[PDB]
Amino acid sequence: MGSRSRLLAANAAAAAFYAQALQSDEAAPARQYLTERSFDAAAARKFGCGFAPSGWDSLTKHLQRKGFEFEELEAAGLSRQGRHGPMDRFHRRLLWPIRTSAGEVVGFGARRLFDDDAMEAKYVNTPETLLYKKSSVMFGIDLAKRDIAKGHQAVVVEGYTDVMAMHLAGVTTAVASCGTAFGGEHLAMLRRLMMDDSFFRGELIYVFDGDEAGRAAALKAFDGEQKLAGQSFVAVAPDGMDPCDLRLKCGDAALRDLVARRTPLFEFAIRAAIAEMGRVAALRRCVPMVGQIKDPTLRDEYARQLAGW
Repeated sequence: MGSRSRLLAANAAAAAFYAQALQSDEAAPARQYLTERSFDAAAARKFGCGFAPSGWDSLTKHLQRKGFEFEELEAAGLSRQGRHGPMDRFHRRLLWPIRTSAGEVVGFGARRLFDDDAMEAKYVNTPETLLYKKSSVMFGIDLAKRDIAKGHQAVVVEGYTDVMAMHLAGVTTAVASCGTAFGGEHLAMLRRLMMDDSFFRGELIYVFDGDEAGRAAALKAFDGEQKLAGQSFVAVAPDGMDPCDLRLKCGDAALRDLVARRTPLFEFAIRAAIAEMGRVAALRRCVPMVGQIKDPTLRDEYARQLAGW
């Protein structure tokens, strides 16, 4: 009663309820969002997409009629106390269920659809619960679990739709940061999956959108390496575009090629720091970045091109 397995059962029931609600008449703008960026009904079914209806307590009453207590639904991050009693967390938004590697639903990502939504924020998430941990949660990990372990390769994208675009394109190793900064506990989980017996072989591919944030995300690499920046790589789409948009304009094959055309994470972060730039401030900014490389042989390789670049 209020146990881990019970909280999981509520989320699975909520995922079913929300998935069904996507076919309602009021969920047409949610279906529009998906079809407008080329995700068909079968794709929406694969990732478990749903719609949080306009009834303020419609999930809560639905789960309450199946025997779930309000105390359990608050613990699961599904319901919360309103003025008139128990009410839903999510309201009039396109939902993606966020699943563990096994495939157990632990929370939801909720995107804004209507201009009269009281919540101004573009994306909204499940709060910190027993099951949901912002720092370790990853969208797409259930579907990619097998192919990253077999292929020894993980592709990290930013958004929910970027993962969907990647998996439909054939890049089934794609996963997302999931409503927060990526680093620390996802790397541990991804490293752990790509490990052969005893030693680390695989590689990690970050795919940033064409933006100033591309470099401003890449500088985080040097802030704690965790011996994975040597095996980390960077791909960047034609300026302005993210993976979801790239698949719309240039098709599924263009995304597979994007992942193939990857630069090492150090090389990218350094050469980008040199590119957008003088020589006084340059050699000040770049020599700490190279010095923080813990491997001596790999440090010497990049240390050569500081004179060149």
